[PDB]
Order: sequence, then C-alpha cells, then structure tokens
Amino acid sequence: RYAVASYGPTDALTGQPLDGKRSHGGLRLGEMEHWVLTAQGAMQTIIEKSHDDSDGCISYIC
Amino acid sequence: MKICKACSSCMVRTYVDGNIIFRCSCGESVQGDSQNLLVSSKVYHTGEMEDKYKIFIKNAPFDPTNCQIKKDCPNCHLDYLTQICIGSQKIIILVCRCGYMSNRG
Amino acid sequence: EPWTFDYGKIIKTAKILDISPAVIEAIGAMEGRSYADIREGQGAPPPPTSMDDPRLMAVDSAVRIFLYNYNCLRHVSTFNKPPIHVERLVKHLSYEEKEDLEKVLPNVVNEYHTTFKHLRVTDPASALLYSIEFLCISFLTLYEIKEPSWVVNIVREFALTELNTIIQSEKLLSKPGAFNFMIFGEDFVCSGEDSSMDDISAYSSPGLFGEDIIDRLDDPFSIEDVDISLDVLDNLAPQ
Amino acid sequence: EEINNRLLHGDIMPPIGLTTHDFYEKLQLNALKFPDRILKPIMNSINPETNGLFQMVATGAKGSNPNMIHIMAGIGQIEINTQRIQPQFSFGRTLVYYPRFALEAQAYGFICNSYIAGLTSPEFIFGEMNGRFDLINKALSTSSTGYANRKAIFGLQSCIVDYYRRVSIDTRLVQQLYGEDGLDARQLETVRF
Amino acid sequence: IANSIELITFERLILQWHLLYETYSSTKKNVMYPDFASDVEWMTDFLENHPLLQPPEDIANWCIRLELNKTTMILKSISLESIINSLRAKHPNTYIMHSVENTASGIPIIIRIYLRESAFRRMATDEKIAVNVVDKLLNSTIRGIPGIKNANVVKLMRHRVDAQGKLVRLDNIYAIKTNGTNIFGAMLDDNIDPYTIVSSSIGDTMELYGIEAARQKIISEIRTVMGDKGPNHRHLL
Amino acid sequence: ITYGPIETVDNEELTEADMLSFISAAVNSTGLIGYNIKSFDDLMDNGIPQIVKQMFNVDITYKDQRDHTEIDKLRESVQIQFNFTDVNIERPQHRNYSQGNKINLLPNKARLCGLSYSGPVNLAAEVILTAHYSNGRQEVKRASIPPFQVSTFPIMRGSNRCHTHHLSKTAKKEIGEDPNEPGGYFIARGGEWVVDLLENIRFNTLHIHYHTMQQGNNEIIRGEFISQPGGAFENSSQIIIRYMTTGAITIEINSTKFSKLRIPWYLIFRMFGMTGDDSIIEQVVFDLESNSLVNTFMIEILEKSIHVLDPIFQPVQHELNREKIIQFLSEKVSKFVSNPSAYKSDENAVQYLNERQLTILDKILLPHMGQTADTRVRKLRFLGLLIHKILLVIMNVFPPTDRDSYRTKRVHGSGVSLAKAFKAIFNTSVIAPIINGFKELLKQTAFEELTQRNIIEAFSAALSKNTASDLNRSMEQSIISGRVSTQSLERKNLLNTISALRTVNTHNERADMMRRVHASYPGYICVAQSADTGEKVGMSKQLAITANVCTAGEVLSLKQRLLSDPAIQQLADVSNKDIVRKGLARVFINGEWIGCCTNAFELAQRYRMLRREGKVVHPHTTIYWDSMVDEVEFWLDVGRLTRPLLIVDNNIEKYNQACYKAAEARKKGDKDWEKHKIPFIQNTRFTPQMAKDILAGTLTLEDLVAQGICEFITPEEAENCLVAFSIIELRKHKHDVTRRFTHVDVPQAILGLAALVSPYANCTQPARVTYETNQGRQTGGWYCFSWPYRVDMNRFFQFYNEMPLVKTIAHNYVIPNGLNTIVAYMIYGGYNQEDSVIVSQS
Ligand SMILES: [Zn+2]
Ligand SMILES: [Zn+2]
Repeated sequence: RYAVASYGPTDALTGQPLDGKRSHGGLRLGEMEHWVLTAQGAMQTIIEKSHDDSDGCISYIC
Repeated sequence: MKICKACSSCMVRTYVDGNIIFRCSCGESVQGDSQNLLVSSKVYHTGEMEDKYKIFIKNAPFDPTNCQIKKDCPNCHLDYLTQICIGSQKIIILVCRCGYMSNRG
Repeated sequence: EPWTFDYGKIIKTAKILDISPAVIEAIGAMEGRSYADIREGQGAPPPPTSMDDPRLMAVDSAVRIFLYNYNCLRHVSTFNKPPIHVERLVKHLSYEEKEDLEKVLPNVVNEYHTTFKHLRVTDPASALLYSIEFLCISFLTLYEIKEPSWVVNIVREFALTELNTIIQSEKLLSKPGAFNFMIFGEDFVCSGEDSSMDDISAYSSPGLFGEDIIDRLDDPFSIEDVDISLDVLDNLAPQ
Repeated sequence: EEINNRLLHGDIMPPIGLTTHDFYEKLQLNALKFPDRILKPIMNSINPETNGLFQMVATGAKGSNPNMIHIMAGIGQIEINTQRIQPQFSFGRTLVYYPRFALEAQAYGFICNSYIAGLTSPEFIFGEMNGRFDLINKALSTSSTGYANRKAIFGLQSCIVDYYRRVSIDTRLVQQLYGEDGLDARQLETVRF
Repeated sequence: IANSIELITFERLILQWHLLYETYSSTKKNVMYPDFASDVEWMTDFLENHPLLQPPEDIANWCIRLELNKTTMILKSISLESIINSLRAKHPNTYIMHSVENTASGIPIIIRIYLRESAFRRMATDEKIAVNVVDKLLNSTIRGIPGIKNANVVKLMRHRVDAQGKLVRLDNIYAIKTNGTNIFGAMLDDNIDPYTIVSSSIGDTMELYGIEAARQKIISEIRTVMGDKGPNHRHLL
Repeated sequence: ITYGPIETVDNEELTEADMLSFISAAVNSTGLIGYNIKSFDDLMDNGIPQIVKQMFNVDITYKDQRDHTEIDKLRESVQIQFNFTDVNIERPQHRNYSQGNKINLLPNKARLCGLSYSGPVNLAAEVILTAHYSNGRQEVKRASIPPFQVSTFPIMRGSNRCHTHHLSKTAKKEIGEDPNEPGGYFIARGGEWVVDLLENIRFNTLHIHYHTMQQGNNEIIRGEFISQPGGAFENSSQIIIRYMTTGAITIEINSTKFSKLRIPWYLIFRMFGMTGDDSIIEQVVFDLESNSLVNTFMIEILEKSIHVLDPIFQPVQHELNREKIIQFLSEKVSKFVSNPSAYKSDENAVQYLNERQLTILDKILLPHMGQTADTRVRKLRFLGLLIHKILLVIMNVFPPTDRDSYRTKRVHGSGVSLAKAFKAIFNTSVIAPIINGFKELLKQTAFEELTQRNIIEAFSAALSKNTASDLNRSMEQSIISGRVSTQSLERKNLLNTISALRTVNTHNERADMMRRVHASYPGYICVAQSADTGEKVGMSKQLAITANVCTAGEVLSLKQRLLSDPAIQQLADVSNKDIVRKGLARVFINGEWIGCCTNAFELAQRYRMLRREGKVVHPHTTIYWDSMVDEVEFWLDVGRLTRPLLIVDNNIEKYNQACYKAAEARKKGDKDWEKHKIPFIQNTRFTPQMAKDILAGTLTLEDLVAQGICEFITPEEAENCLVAFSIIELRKHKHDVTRRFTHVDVPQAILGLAALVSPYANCTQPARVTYETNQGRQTGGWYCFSWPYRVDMNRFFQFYNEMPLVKTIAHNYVIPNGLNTIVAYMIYGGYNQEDSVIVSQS
C-alpha cells in the first residue's frame, strides 16, 4: 500500500515525481490512463494530475 | 553422376548439341550416351514405404515400444504380432521377429 | 596379376630429382618435421596400419594433382584459358601440335584409382607404397619417352616442373625453419596454442540452437507496449 | 474401437481433400464426443432443489455445464488446437506410457475418469498439457492485445466529434455523422419493428 | 458447379514427369531413352491417328514425358482432349503429342511435349530455361477459376419476400464457399451469380468494387472477428 | 548373473502406498539437493585445475625493440610460453589485515559484515621466454614461479571447501548456521546467491532445424553441431552445415581460434586429403555402387553443391592442391597478418602459416573425435555422416530435430556455468595483465638482463597491481547478474529455497512451443510447476521429485571396453562400403562414432544387462538404441536427467517356446495343443518387504540398483522404454502379451516438490495445481532456523505452523507453513465474494 501527498522528491531531469513508493514519491498515469481520461473527455483531471500534481511549468514563447 | 576417369572429379553435362558430352576442369570427356539423356525426373508419392522405413520396419519386432496385436503369425505360429502404422495413408504393416512381413514393405 | 614394391624406381626418381630418396618415400608424411630431418630419413613414421591413415589420402592427393596437371597438359587445345604452367610450357607449340598433343601424349592414368581403392580397403601400407610407386612410374615413364623430340622436350619440362612443385608443396606443409616473424604486419604474432588471444566470446559456449539468427519483431510476451507498474502486475494474474 | 478395427483392415477411405491420417483424426474426434445423454446420470444423482453446485451452475451464478460434467461424469477428449495429442514424445508415441503406433483412444488424450474419480498419471499429464496451453494463451493475451490496441489507438485517437456531430480529423471529415445516426453508444435500446 | 469452379492445375493430373534430352523430328533414326523406347508403338500410332499435327521441323531437342493418373483423371472427369487443348492453347512454344484415351485401365496415358526453338528465345542456360518451361507447364491452369483452391457446398439461411408480402426465411438455398479469393473469375463464370459475390478479402473488394464496398467489407470482417459479444456497430463504422 | 524367475514373485498385496516407499527411497538417495553441491565439488576438485593447466597454455610473440644495443639491433621477435601447473582452492579465511592470523571465515560472519565466502587460489607457473634474433639466433630463458595466490574464488555453502562441510547440526547451530538447510548458495557481499541449472542443447549431437521462420530466405535447412573434446569443462567448438537455396552446402566453423566464415564442404574435406570428388561423395553417401533413391537424391544434391560457385573462395574452388587451400584459409582466418603480399616470398613464413593452420584445424574440426593428425580421416567420415543426416532430413525421410524435447537437452548447473565463466574471466583478468606487464618490462628492461629472480617478480608483480577484476569482483558480478543462471536466494520458506535449488532455466511459435508441457517432461520435469503471470510462464522448469542430474562417468573406461568387444568393429576395420553392404550399425559414445556393430539391438540389450549388473558398466550410463537409424548411443556426460525406474521382467522366452511347441503339436495334428500353451506373465521384482525395508532404513536405492530391481533411465533411453504408469496398470496387464512393459512407474514421480504439496492434486484441475506450486513457494513460515542471527530484509517469520491434517509426501522433506483452519464454505453477508475471505477476528 502507498499514499503520497503533494510534496516529495522530483526528478532532476524532467521535474516529475520519482518512481514508486521506495523513492518516497510517484505512482503513474501511463498512456492508458490518459487515453481513458480523454475518452471520458476529462481534460480538467488531466490538467490537474499531469500539470499541477506533476511537472507543471509555464513556458514563454516570443 | 559422372566422375572423371583421370582426376576423379564431377563432370558437367553441357548438352551440345544432339549428344551429351561431359566436361571436366582437366578437359577430359567421356561421351555419355543413351541413358544419360535423362535430365530431371519427379514421380509423385515416391521415396517412402519400402525405402524410407526399411531400417525401422526391420527393427520393429525387436523394439519393445511397438504396439502388438493378437494376430497369429503365419510363418512361425507365434500368437502375437508386431503392428505398425506408417505415413499419412496409415498403412498397417504386421511384422514378426521370425521374418514375416505381411507383404506391406 | 600380382604387384610388388620396387624401391629402384623410387631411387631413380630421387636421383633424377637430385634429392634424397628419403624425401620421395616420405610424401604426405613430413608434417611436424623439418626438411633437414626429412633428408636424413630419421623419424620416419611406420608404414600405415589402417585404412584411416591420412598418409594414404595425402599421397593419393599428390598423385591426383600430378594426373590432373598432366590431363590439363594433354587437352590444352580444349581450354579457352589453360592454367599458368601449361601455358608457359605449350606457348611455343603450333595449333596443329596443340591438337595433336591429345593424340601423342600417353594415357598414364592407367588403372590407378580402382586398384588404389582396392589396396586401401584391403591393405593400407601397400596402398601407400603403391601410390608412391605409381607417382614415380608415371613421372619417369613421361620423362623417359623418346619419340618424337618436341613432345620429348615438352613432357620432360612438364614432368620436372610439376614434380618439383609437388615436392615444394609437401615441404611447405612441413615444419618451418628458423626465421624472423616480422613478415606479418602486426606488432605481434600468435601461435597454434594461443590461449592468450582467444575469443572468450566462444568460451561462453553457444548452448542455444538459433543464436546467429536475429529476431527484430516485438516479442509476443512482453509488456513493452502495455502500461502497468510493479505490484500492479498482480492484476494480470489468472482469472 | 470399431473405427480402429476398420483401420486395421484398411476399410477407411478418406474423402478427397483429406489424407487418411487427417480423416482418421476427424473420425476419432467425432466418435469420442460426449453425448447429451451424459446429463442423465448426473441429474439422477443431483437434487436440484438443494444441490449447491447445480444451483450455482444453473442460475448462471458461476460455472458452466462442461465444468459439472467434468467434475462428476468424465473429462472426455482433450483437444489442443482442435486435434488430439500429437505424438511428440517420439516417432509415433504420445507418451512414454503408451506403445508406439498406439490405437486406443486413451493414448491421444481421452480421459475416462472424472475429476472427482481422480485422474491417473497419463490422464493428468494430458490435462496439464491442456491447462498449460490455456495459461500460455492467457499470457499471450496481454502482450498481443496491448500491441494491437496501441496501434489502433494511435490510428484513431485524432477522430473527434465536431459541432456538426461529424467525426473529423483536424478539419478533414472522417464521418458525416458519428454512428451515421449521431447517437451516443450509451443511449441505445433494442426494440422490435 | 462446385466441382466445375474448383481450380485443376496440370501438376494434379500427373503421376510422374521426365525431362529428356531427345527429339522426335521423325525421318532420322530415333535416339531414344532406353526405358521409353517402348513408346514408339504409340508414337507412330499418334501420327497415324492425328495426321494433321505432324512434328514441326523447328522442334528443339528437349522433350518432357508425362504420365496421367487415370484414377484422378476420371475422379474429376476431365477429357484428355480438354487437357490437350488447354495445354496447346496456353503454350505455342511446344508441340504436344499424346497417347490415346483407350480406357484400357492397364496402360497409362502418355503425353510427350516437345520444346520448340522459339521457346529458347531468352541470357540463361538452355537446360535451365527448359526446366523453367516444364515447371510453367505443370502450373498451367486446366480447369476452374484460378486461385480457387477449394469449393464446398454449404446451405445458407436467407430471407425472401413472398407474393403475399411475407418475409419468409429460406433454408433450402444452396451455394458454394471457396478458399482463395478471385472475384473476377467468379463474375466471368455464368453458373455463378455475378451480382451477389461476397469475398472475405478486403483487397479484392477494394480493387473490384470500390472504396464504399471496401468499407462495408472492413466492417463485416471486423464484425465476424469480433464474435458474438462484440461491440456496438458505430465503433466498427 | 541370472535372476530369480518372475513367475514366483508375489506382488498382489503391493499397493500404491508401498510405491510411495520407492519414491521416498529415490528422494533419499539423490538427497533432493546434492547434485549442485557435488557438481561444485567436482568443479573445484577436477575441472578448475584442468581448466587452468591444460586449456590455458600461452604462446605469443611480440615484435618491437629498442635501437640502442647491437643485440637489441639484431633482434626483432621474442616468444614467451608460460603455463601454470600447480593449483588448489583452500577454504575461506578471514585475516582482517588480509594476512597474519589467517582465521577461518564463517558464513554468518561473511553475511553479517557484507563479506564474501571466497577462498584463495594458489598458483605456480613455468615461464619460458625466448628472443628470436636475425640470422637464425635463438636463446631460451626459463623461470619457475614459486606457488603464489592472487585470487579468491567464491565458495558455495555446503561443499568441502565450506567450513560447514562435515559439521554436525549442533556444531552448525554453534557456528550460527541453519542445521536443516543443505546449502548450495554463495555468500556474496552479504547476500546469498544460487546458481541455477541452465538447460543447454546436448553437445556432440547434430541439431537439424528447418529455417521456416522465413527471414533471410536465401537459407535452407541448417544442421549445427557443438563438439566438446571431453568433459564439460573442455573448450567446445561448433560447426554449422548450411544448405542454401543456391544449392551450396557450406560449413561454417565457429570457435575461439576461428569463427564466422562459411566454407564449401568439399574444400574442408580436401584440405585433409582425399581431394577426389568421387571419394568425398562416397564419404557422404557411404556407397556409390548402389543406385537407390536416397543415394541418387544425395548424389545429385552434392553434384550441384560442388558445381556451383562461391564468392569468397573463388580461387581455390578447383584447386586440387591441399597446400594452396590451407594457405588461403591461413591468410583469411588468422589474425596479425595485414600484408598478404609480404609472405609471398618467404618459404619459412608459409611453412609456419600452414603448420599453425593444420594445428588449429586439428584442434577445431570435430575435436571430440580426436585432436591429433592421425584421426583426420575419421573426422572426414563423421563430417560426411553429418551431411548425410542433414540431407536425409531434407528428403523428408526424417523430421527436424525437436527443440523442446529433453532427449537432446542437458541441465548445466554451478559446475559447468562457473567453469565457463571462470575460464573467460581468468583468461582476461590473468593473461591480459600478465601479457601487458611482460610487454612493458620488455619495452623498458634489457632482455638479456632478466635473471631467473627478475622474471619471478615480473610474473608475480604483474598479477599484483591488478584491480580490473582480481577474479573476485568479476566472479561475484557474474554470480549476481548472470551463461551462469542466477537468482537471489529468496528465503520465503524452506520449500522456496529447495525449489530455487531445483529450478531449471532456459536463458534463450518459439515463444509458445517452448512453454508447453512437452511429452518428454514426465518423470524428469514437474508437469505442474510453472509461473502464472506474464512471460515467466513455462520459463522456469522444476525437476521432478525423483529426477537428479548425473555426473561425468568413466568415458574412457567404457570406450576401451567397447573397443575390446568382439562384436564391435572399429572404424579402421570397416569402411563406408562395408557399412552399407553388411548393414552395420554405428556405435556412438558421447557422440564420438567409434566401431560398428552387426546387431544394434543385441549390443544395446547386452550392455543394458551389463549395466543392470553394475560391476562393469556404471548404472548412470545411457544406452540409447535408435531403431530408425540402427545406432547405439552411449552417453556419460554431465547434465543428464536420470530417474530411477523399477524394472519389469517377463517370460517372453518361455512364452515363445511354449507357443512353438504348440505350433509343432498343431502341425502333428494333436488336438491337445492347449495344454502346451502357457500364459504370459510380466511383473516387477519389487515386493512389499522391500517397501517396508525402505521405510525401515535397511534398504536404499543403491541396494535396489545393485540388485537389479530398478535402474536409472535418461530421456534418451526413456524413448526406448515402454513404462506402465502405475503398479495398478501392470497388474491389469499382468497376463497381456500385447503390453509387454519395460518399466513400471510410480505416479507421484511425475510431479515436483511444490506440486506434491497439493493434496488430491489429480482430482483438481491441473492448472490449479500449477498456481499452487506458484503459491506454495510464497507462503510465510519458518524460512530459516537461524533468523535471530541473520540480518534479513523483507523476511517474514510465522510463529505457528501445523502439519496438514491431510499431508502429502512433499511434507516428508519440507516444513509445513500454514494452519489447519476450519473453513465454512458458505455465503455470509457477501463479504467473501470474488475470491475474498471472511476471517475470524479471534
Ligand atoms: Zn578430370
Ligand atoms: Zn513370426
């Protein structure tokens, strides 16, 4: 069993949480979960989980 | 098959023109004739039965793993007989250690 | 009709070739020995004791090389491009002479192959001795032909050069003499027992049938294209 | 055994398109099918008003009729890719326990005993071959379905219903109407005309 | 009709064939294979019986001899003349000779097909192109629609409208189901309805019929692959 | 040694519960673990010394000098030959500062500190150095290295090199170990690792497979052959005989000295002599006077094969001079030759190339038939036989080899895998540093300056400043990562440990067929035990309950015995023509075709009887007689999977005599021929008294194999056996002349240890048995009895365990883990739906 809060170790490269419970942060919404959420037309849970609870950043384009 | 009488090497056919003459790398020729006229052959349902399984059929009476039937052997009057099923045709051949063959091999 | 070994023909052949008879009698038997050892005749392996002796095969190969070269010489007219030796030997002859060569030069192959096989299956040592005797007989009976003169010169040159190259090859198969190993262009030279530079990739024995063959398609048993995490693969259990 | 006897006299003539071996295999597969009569002894020894296993099977709660027949009456014929056990052990031997060119039905996967009666050693081996084939297929399922599903998903993912209820890729049409009726798949009822 | 539509290739009508380096321009002596020298008794009987097909002078020196198995010859019931006409029509580079369909049940029907000089028109060895010729002859279609490996009669379950307007469902309808798709040959044949040809292959439907028929065929194939508890029809659409 | 008449045996009271006694006897004899321990012991006793001494002989010449001294100006080449002949492994020792006190390292101490249970290897070498000057000058320098040790090889737990070898259970408890565990694992960096059994194709066997995968479509049927010159530690060489779509039969030899170069078969044949194509064709097809259809087909195929061209070997295709072909191979396959035109003028260079080429070809081309030039013709005969077999398969006379069959498979564990890893690692991590150090001191120190003492520290110091592998980090990395099957020792319970020690791994339609239950598994591989999830299914096999793994037998003793038999005509006496004319049957020992017997069945029967006696032929030898090809194969190599099978004897001789007497009475016309016919009787000589003795301990499997009651049957020989699956079936066919069995099985012998834990398993669906074997290895319980001393990770110890109320034979050897819970099969509120359980809180 595992449960993680909104803070924890984040990957140095991608900014994403680490892998699994052993690294004290993670659990994954892989390709299939994104397909399912899109099929439901979520796009606000996808925003939340993939950006706010993951490597969220604000790019700037000229 | 044709082997050079000099250096014992394979001889190419080289059909020229109405007659076949064999050429070696050393140059000797042998004048193939009559029989050598055949080039290639293919006969369907051939290469099995009495040539493919001759060893196996010969050894079958002495193989303990072969199924045996309750049929009298005409040659030696042994009560039991060795039974074989061969090929896609499921040809049943009955053998014996005496030498009986059921005339199926 | 019987046969027996005649050492006199071997001695005559060695004299004509100005080398010791120990070299002629040791054809196919100088492996692992130096030529200086061959000339003295010492260390000669005993007569072959079984049909499996590679010496019989070696001497038969020598006789076969001789007969093959002689057959190229006999039928030069039938070659679009004859090999180097015959072309060097026959370049001065006429086209009519080249065609007549098929008629003039004797058929020296005789019944060699069949009776050699019979001897080898029946007696190996006599088979080796007969192979050497037949090689000597063929070489001299081609040498000691007398008529006509032009074929005499051609056949004498042929026999000398081809027996010389046979003996030279047999000496090449023998143990090398002392020499510098610099010829081969590398900073080092291996050996026949080089456990130092040995492909360790083969030390790990190929204990599988189809190793060289390469499969590139996706393995139909992997999770490479499926997306599940560990301890969540338990959901893929039976039922 | 009658089919085998006809084979002993060479009385089996295959139809055109099938060899004697394949026709013999088909004939034996047909001859060893379990008749529907097999339910009679099972149902005679079952009290349907109180038998828990039968009430589970009959009401559709769990299990099927073949499970009940296997448990109580007999397994019958084992099939691996709609054919009996091929003699893989040796030339003409299905198992070490059976003679070469064996003609009895038991040698090729016929299980006379039921699960409750207990399976013998070769019957258990044949059942294990069948079960392992099932496990292999189940394990193949995840991988093959994942490959095909990902390919299909990336083929179709761009198809989005637009404001005209057409299915369109970017702006290029894929469909004039979604199901050709424009209806969600969750809002359909089957009614007779 | 199923038997008629099935493809019957020449290789299936032969028990053995021999490629020989001999010719039969007649006039000259012979030069014959030893075991085949007995053929002369009918080689000349063919010239007597068929005086309109004398051996051409441009015959090559490459003959292939065929023996026809009468059991499968009468099983599928092909006349020898039909075989000979199919071989002759499909090949003008060979001069066909054959025995007589005597129905003797003891002597086999022999066809000797002699290569012509025009056949050796190819950059390749004469023997090798002759060996290509025999293989092509063994592949030549004799009867049936090409690519139709099999054909089996299956009763179908179909709906029809009666004179009273009732939609009756007929089970007596019979039609054949083949292996291998060649829609074009099926349309050509007259015993088969051309407008009700159904093929399991999407490619042949695309080529023959068009893209709408190909789309419907895709739906049908995906549906029959789906099984019983398949998805909705709009997903297949 | 005649036996008592089978008609007088009484077995009617022999029940299945008595056959369980025979199963127990077999398990006790094999020990259920001892194969790996004894394999490792044999490794460190016989293999590693032979691997270092015989196989590792160095001979390399360097070419670089310093242009200062006139001796250094007249010198170009220096040749060094050093070979170790002294080696031993002593038990692990702990020394803190690596020397001094030299106390014995204990396994618990190694585990606690993260140490390694490794022992030092003391080596001594004879080093011979020569420098080859110009103008034929040569001097020799000889050095004798004192016995020294720079290595530590990991030592398994339980071998005689382990300190717990013959320790008593009380003394094991004192040393802090587990009294009941058998060992079998290596203690590396504080962790226990088990080298699993790796299944490998059988060596010295022609594996023929069609390439029907249909990729690289140019290729056709390929018949490969891995040739091992002797024991399992030897350097094996592989030859691959490929039939191609172009008609070419090309032989590719892959070995350490030389690999990956496709060569036409006639070339390989004629560089050994016999350059006449007639002789080569005769060797392949064994006879030319017979026409046949088999001979005609092979003859035409070989004619096409020789006639067709080859791209790479173009110059020598028609070269009838074997010397030119040898030189071509030497310059194409030998390294260090970058100038083809350089050697074209030196005679000595060509002589050396030819000598080295003949040496490598002798050692590389079918080494198992010999490694001296006197056996080249028999090597050619065997190569012709292999080509004949492949082409015979091509004619559809025979089917391709069965990849999944266990007739041609061997389980190599611990000894063999570590032997090969050791040879590769030792080669690199010893030769490369030593050779580079010798080259460096050569570059610096004057050669004639080196004294006997100087070379000694030259050799010792070069293998002292080494940290690349040290052999220890490398051996540990091989053991951890893993052709050395490995698995972290998962201490879930005792059954998990044992099953890990009994796991057979592959390390290789191929995905499907290689996971099915093959028909050769029964008796040797647990038909039930396998994985359940993902690709692991069918990947880890398990040994059956009675199956063990044989060790290398007396190959030479049996070979000499066969060669002394009057009825075996050696290869020298019989030629291929004599083989076909008389229909002689080939005799093989370990794949080495020696001799030809007149009657294969008679020879096999006689030697099987002799093995049954046990004094003259070891019981573990495999005597497989192929009735299809009329061959007798004797096998004594390691990795064979024997199991003990009770022997069924009958009175077929007396039955035949009575039948013939009845026939003569019928011929004489007497109607009383019935009284002259006797009933056929077949039985096993196993009596209930032997079962009771087996349980009583007065009789073991050794006494059974000695008496001839039972015998060990390998899969190869199992194909020659007709086994009754139970004593019940033998009793049923006790008077049936149509079911003359050769052995009687015990049905519990077909299941593994984990599968036998399931009670009434045959009443269950077999797939459920498989998931039980999966789950029987995961249950918590008394995994180890020394748990307080160990520092374990993710290990669960269950206080209470109970013997099952319905126990099985698998609990006679493992400790039950679980309780006899009273379970009500009922619906209680729907909280146990879909594989849930309602547990009593109390
Ligand atoms: Zn020639
Ligand atoms: Zn008889």
